[PDB]
Amino acid sequence: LPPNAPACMERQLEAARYRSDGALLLGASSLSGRCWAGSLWLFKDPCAAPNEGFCSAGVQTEAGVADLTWVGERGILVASDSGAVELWELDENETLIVSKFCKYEHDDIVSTVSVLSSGTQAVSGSKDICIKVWDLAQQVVLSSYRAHAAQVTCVAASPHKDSVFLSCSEDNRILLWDTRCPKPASQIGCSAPGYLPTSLAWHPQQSEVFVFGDENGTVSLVDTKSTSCVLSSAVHSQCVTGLVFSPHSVPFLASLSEDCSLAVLDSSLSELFRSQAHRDFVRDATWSPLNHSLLTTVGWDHQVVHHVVP
Amino acid sequence: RVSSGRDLNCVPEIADTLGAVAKQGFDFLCMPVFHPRFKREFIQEPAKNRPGPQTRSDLLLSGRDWNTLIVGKLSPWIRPDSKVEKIRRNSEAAMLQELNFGAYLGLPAFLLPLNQEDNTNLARVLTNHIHTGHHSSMFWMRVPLVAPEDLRDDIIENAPTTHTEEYSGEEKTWMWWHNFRTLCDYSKRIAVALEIGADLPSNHVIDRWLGEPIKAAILPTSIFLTNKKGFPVLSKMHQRLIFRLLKLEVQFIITGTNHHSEKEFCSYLQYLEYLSQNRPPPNAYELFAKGYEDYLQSPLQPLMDNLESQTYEVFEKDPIKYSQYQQAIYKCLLDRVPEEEKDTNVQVLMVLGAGRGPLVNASLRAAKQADRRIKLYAVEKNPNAVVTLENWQFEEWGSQVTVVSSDMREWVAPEKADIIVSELLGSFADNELSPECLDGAQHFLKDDGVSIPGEYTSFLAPISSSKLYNEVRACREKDRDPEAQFEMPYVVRLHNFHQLSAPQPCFTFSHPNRDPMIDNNRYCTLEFPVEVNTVLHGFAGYFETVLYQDITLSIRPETHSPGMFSWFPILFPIKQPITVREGQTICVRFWRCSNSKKVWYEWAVTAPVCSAIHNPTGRSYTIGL
Ligand SMILES: O=C(NC[C@H](O)CN1CCc2ccccc2C1)c1cc(NC2COC2)ncn1
Ligand SMILES: Nc1ncnc2c1ncn2[C@@H]1O[C@H](C[C@@H](N)CC[C@H](N)C(=O)O)[C@@H](O)[C@H]1O
Repeated sequence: LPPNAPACMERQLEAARYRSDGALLLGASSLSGRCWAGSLWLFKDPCAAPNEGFCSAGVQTEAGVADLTWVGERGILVASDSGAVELWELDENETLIVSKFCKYEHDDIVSTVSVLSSGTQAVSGSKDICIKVWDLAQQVVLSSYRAHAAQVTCVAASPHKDSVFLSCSEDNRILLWDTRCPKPASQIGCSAPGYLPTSLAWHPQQSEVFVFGDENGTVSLVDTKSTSCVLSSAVHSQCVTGLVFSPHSVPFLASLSEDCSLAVLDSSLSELFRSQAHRDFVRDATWSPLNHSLLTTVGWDHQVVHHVVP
Repeated sequence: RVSSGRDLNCVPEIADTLGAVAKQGFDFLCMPVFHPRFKREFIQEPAKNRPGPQTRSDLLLSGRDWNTLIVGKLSPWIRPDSKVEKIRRNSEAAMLQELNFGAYLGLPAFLLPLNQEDNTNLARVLTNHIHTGHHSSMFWMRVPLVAPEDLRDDIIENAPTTHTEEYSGEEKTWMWWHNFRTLCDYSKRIAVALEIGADLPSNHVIDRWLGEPIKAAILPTSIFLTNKKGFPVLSKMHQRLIFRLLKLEVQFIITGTNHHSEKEFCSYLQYLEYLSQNRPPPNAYELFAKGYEDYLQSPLQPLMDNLESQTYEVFEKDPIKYSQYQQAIYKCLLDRVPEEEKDTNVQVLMVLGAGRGPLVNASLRAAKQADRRIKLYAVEKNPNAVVTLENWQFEEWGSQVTVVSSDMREWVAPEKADIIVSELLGSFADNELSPECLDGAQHFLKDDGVSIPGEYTSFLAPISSSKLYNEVRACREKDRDPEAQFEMPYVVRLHNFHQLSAPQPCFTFSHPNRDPMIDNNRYCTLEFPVEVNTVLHGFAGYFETVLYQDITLSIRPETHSPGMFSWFPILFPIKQPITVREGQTICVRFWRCSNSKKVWYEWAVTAPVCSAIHNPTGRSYTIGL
């Protein structure tokens, strides 16, 4: 167990992300009991997680971790319960995790963060109904947008365009953003007003295709220019909380749900694989960079599961 | 000082957090009782069987702190009115669970949002909880002045923000509240936590809300401007609303994070304290009226009952009623006896209902001011007060005053009067039966005799108020008609109400009454132009009286005598609230009725819809003769 690393990892695993060199990032929250906090973990040995003794680094955050993402190769950007967005920067030895900035700009829990294509900016989404654009270098809010009418569920930067991102909210709107326009947002999809949208993944190749999951367990594939629902499937029995495309040439889609199961689908949304290895909510999926058939899930059951995918 | 709390949606350690906010100056704290992000499953496995604990422990605070310092918040994910069946069911179960936990803890209040139009299921579940077990807890419905949809930045290229004004649309928020509390049958446990936005809505809204049961006002830090010294303050218009809310006596809740890093948090609060101790101080009236806000007092029997010594004592302190009577007697004397006659002419004055003597003394002071000569009779039917009078007569007044212990309608006067003086008036002028009394007494006034007072007029205005509608509802008793409480007028210091139209005259009486055949019965139709959307809950009653010439008394708000606490307004409720729309006319009809034994009012609303005729036959209320 490394220096400045907590002895105990809070039960509720919120996020799991592989760096390009193969190491695994973990976010966790204490969602019950006396202390309602959170922590950040680095695992250069992916198979060792979630074991606190066999990690490379680790740190306590003041409050819970609602979302996180890698920033480049050493930065870790965090959406906190405290309303703060924070940046933690990895040690040069990569054995300490150190706070870089912690700005209290939202008025309620920050629920979602995404890093923009350039890696110099980021966008956050909150229950305070706002969406915010950050200069990571200068540690400030550049823009604050109140487009929505209910809490913001998810925000996802386009793979390649530094001013384009998707967002979705409990006001039933999926907004396509482009900050070059005087009126930055545009209402999309949901061709007939449907069930609330709960998760978003851009296509990693066709920068104009995305998928969205809804509260009723349906994953749908959208074309931006066509604006008709190209295909959809009832993949889950409950809310779809995350969608993650594989690094593959022909990319597979990992779908995760509050029904506690993981699914994997081809480009036409057909079921290829399904794991009920979890016994509580599945919260993140991350595809191995080193082995494109390995996939890692975390849940509130505190299980870190590694899947093999055809 | 102001009583205030911190809204928080993040609490890592309950003990530390409570301490920080305590130090900053807050009186209480609004916080989740379960972790806001901790979605629970109740039906399908395996998540149904998530090992506990479900939340943190009651042991973390003393019972006393739970009861006094904490307000619970419902979990933001609880959506009883979702379109998805599974979400509805889980939200029901979770809602029950969180409410049961607050009741278990003994929390004094618990916040739930109204943040959309449909809250039918939320209301149903809350109503079910209210009618299960025994607890006193308040429920604060968090509702905004301006709906979130109507506050959004105009930044969606293909969904513009429709800039053309909707008179109705901008009141959608009040209709959310109104539907909700209607489904819940006006439960006295369901109050409003009103959220103020950066852009205040149009004025028209704010007026109504102030008739509603507002227990708290929520101020987000983001609505605060920042001054010369970099401190948080509020716009002139936000100050107005704050001052209204203070007059109402709500609790203030600061929500959101610190948007002025250069200062401590308590700076927001310091500003509220600032505005508070910067109100105009209590005027003479408001000092005496201070404990009486919206307190209903049931009808008095002026003839059949006798006033208590302490009742006379409190009213004898009126700073204006007596000096106004002194002046009226002063003017009348001068006019009745010219200068050359100032010693040949001794005027006969009769105080009819002399109580413990203040109008006898006022009479004497009026003569020793006009330099004229008077003989006084003091008539009083309350034999207990007659005790005070007769001791006054022996120790002080001497033979100038003749105390008579009887009813003025019964007394055989030894001689006729130049002037009869009386103060027999109720809040609705004639509801202590001043007419009947002076009618029966007038036979002993001289043919050119003056009556002080000379006349009085009653006034009515329609009003809106859930708080008062509930107060009345709560006056149901065993062993009488279950709706009798709605069929009688109450004297009340109306406070949490909205006046829907300007007062209009109702009944008028003149004294003496040289009507060939005297008839005190009355029927009057009133038409009240209303210019907001609202709910009619009853009619405020007021009066005005001419004592003599320009010397008057009034509780009509427009012409209210200064400092005169002696009469509060009266309230005539209606059995059923009636919806009124902007532009509509309220038509009410009042009758004064009587027989040889008693006098009563009956009333009915006939536009925009009819009510039941109230109090037919005097079945629920009469005043005995
Ligand atoms: O309007 C009220 N009662 C209706 C009665 O006709 C008032 N008159 C007023 C003059 C008077 C004088 C002597 C004896 C009795 C009375 C009763 C009322 C006002 C109030 N004022 C508070 C006492 O301190 C302010 N409290 C409770 N009731
Ligand atoms: N019909 C009546 N005959 C004689 N006394 C009456 C009659 N009706 C009411 N009173 C008395 O008139 C008084 C009315 C009071 N509001 C006035 C009290 C006193 N004059 C004062 O102004 O302080 C009460 O003390 C009643 O008991």
